[PDB]
Amino acid sequence: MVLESTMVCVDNSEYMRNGDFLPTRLQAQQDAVNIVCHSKTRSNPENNVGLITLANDCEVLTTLTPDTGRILSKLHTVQPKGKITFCTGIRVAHLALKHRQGKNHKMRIIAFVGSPVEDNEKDLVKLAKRLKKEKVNVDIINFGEEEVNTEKLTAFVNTLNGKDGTGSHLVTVPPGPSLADALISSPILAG
Amino acid sequence: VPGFLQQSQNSGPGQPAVWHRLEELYTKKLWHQLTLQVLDFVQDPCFAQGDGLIKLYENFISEFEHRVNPLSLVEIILHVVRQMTDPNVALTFLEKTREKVKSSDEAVILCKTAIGALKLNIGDLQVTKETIEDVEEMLNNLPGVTSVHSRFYDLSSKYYQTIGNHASYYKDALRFLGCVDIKDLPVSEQQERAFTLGLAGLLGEGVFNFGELLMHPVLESLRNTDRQWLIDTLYAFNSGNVERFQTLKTAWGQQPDLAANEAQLLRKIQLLCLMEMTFTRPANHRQLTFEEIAKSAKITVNEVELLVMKALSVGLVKGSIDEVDKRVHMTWVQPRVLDLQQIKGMKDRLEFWCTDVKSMEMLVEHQAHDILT
Amino acid sequence: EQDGIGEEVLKMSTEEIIQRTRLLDSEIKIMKSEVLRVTHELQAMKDKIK
Amino acid sequence: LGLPTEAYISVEEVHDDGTPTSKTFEHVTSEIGAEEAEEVGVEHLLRDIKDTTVGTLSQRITNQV
Amino acid sequence: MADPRDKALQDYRKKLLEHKEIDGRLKELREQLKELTKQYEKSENDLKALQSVGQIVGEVLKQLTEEKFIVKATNGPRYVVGCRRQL
Repeated sequence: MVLESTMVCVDNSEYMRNGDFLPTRLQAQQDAVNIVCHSKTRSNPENNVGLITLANDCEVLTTLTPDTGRILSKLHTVQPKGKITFCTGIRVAHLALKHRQGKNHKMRIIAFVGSPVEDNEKDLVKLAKRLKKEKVNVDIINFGEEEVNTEKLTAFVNTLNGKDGTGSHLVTVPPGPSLADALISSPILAG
Repeated sequence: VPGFLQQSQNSGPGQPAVWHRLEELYTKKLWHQLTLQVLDFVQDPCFAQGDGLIKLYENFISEFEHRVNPLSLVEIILHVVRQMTDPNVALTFLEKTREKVKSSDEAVILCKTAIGALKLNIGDLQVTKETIEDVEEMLNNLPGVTSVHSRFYDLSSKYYQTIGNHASYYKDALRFLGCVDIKDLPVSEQQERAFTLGLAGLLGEGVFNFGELLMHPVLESLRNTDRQWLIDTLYAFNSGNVERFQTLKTAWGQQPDLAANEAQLLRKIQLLCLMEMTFTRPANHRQLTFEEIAKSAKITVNEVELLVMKALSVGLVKGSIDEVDKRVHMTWVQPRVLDLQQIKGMKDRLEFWCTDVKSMEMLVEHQAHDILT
Repeated sequence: EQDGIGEEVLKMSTEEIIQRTRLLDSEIKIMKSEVLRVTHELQAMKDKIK
Repeated sequence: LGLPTEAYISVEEVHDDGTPTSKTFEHVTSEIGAEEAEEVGVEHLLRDIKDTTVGTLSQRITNQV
Repeated sequence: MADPRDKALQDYRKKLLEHKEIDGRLKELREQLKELTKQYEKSENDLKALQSVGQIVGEVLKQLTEEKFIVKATNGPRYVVGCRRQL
């Protein structure tokens, strides 16, 4: 009966046009959305899930709505051909969480990183110190290719919820036929 | 397949540091850093005789590819078939690459340019107008490729070596420079581009010089050093004078493609001094007599009537001709660019325009204040 | 059915697992993408006529 | 001052001839027109000066002022 | 794994029974969508038809001034009206 506004954030960059896995990375990230939208459904039907892209533009394809059938129609045929842009992706997600119909829901943002980020260390810590002053918990999940133990992401998780925050888990999946079992061990219940 | 890359390791400098990188990125099954390394191998300015080895590897790509943007695939295969230098089967191979991807990405519009750009050497009449037309009709609803207009200009440059192509080429020579923003290639090809740009703007039917041309800096910064005449003959044409010495020195200079058009360029400036001499006097006494045209355009009196009917026919002016005083009335309607020196007197006429209207409002507001309400 | 046999005998490594892995693979991805986009349009137009 | 509403249009060209590409929102002229009830309902609202039709030499000079 | 003439001969014949299976009903779905759009177009024409008024049939008797016309209905009284903009 937890009241939150879960904002899922997929990646349709150009680097998703490959399969390091035995299935498709697009099929891997699409089924990742299925197991979290069904997760937030069965826990509390009074929540809402909305998808957002960040490649070359942060086009709001579906508004943050408690329905799921609009999302399932739009999870397909995404056509990944863009360049990944991550620095504006947090600010457009927090701008979506201000335009809500009810200000009694909690704030949770999950994001799907399927491409390497190339950003300044100043630009991540200004967003990190902004969300500290805004009390916003953002989860970061890595897909596909991943540099193990990055400087930028790990310092962003640290500066997000430092000094006994929430526990926004950094999901580091290895390449191989592993499905979202790393995404349903801890983050489906202990986010 | 791992044995194929061990035996094809050689014939590229610093072999193992880039062939161990290629075999590891094959096993990770990614297709972007793998793609940029193959594009790095083609971009390498060497002889590149390994076309027979890469055409099995490009075959090995397309078996289990099904992920890669065919835009980069078409762009990398057109350099390979250009290196193979085989015009018998280049068309049959490229059509096979064109039909094997008909997907929602607009790579076929680059393939149709790749058809013509390999075909425009011999027999350029039967299908070339069709494949020129096919690209521009398929240049709709997406002005964001910027390469399909680039290759459409490159085939138009090969189509410039025809009998009639002088107006649409110069208009496309602008549009290529309109879409491109960077230069990314040395001076030793751009100085030939601004030379034939100066010829296409010169040998034209409905073009005088088309100002906002000499401000465009890629031509004057590269040819101010060298030959110093094509800029100078455009100085005299923008000024509109005859300047019989300077337009003769370009006739001595440029021997081809100018003896057949020297009477035309004398004809083009005599219709061009008119819009200068009606610009010299700012509509004070625009009724100009025959003596001033015969002196400026150095034309005889028996041709000043045929000269101005040609100018009224084109549409550079909409005046009339009186012969009871042998004076030509002029209502100039075809404007152009001017300099900062005409800007100065334009403001002083505007400051006179400002202070006369404001003074008369003060006479009306003072006189009719009691009946204003 | 003669072309289906004759293209498997003359060649062995030219268009066997090469031709059959393009016009079947590029077909089914369009067929997967269009079995649903047409369906999502068809259901929405049942709502509009209702 | 006298400044009405303003409208542009969505056009997509390069820019002019050889200048780099942009948007260049072109201007479309605008006017104001009411409807039959939307114009009669206005006159009932004002009730302060009302500005009668064809003017008796005072409104016409101010229209030139 | 390798290229024989037996496995690759049967490698696609198990697929062509499937690629024509998903393709065959695609023409049925587009035909169903096309007839529904025609039925939708018939519905939207009736929505525009539903916002209609009806007009009084009358005859001009004479012309009074440049904007005054004396007309008369088939049974009703006589009126003094004008024209729209460009008649």
